Amino acid sequence: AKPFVPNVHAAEFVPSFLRGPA
Amino acid sequence: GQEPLTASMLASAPPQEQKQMLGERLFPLIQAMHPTLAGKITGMLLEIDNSELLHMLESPESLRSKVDEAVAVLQAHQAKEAA
Repeated sequence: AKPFVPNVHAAEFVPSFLRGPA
Repeated sequence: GQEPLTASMLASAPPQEQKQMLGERLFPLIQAMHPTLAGKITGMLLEIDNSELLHMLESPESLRSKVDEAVAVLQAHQAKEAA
């Protein structure tokens, strides 16, 4: 019954780069 | 190709870089199963705890378990049709 129940809303692990929508 | 990871190597680097390391190696690992959001799942997974992850590396019986668990947690809330 999901003994860990992760957070799908979580965020990637990689470093946030490249600003803007593109 | 590159070599695997080990507690000895994870110690050399700081606790702030360790996360990036585990995730970096996990990127390609899960990329063979769920490349669509390998990084996404890798973020929360590797965020769980370096203590457990360290053992998960050599634990192919638990790894797939956590992976599937997360992938399922997605459909639960909502599932999109993104290539």
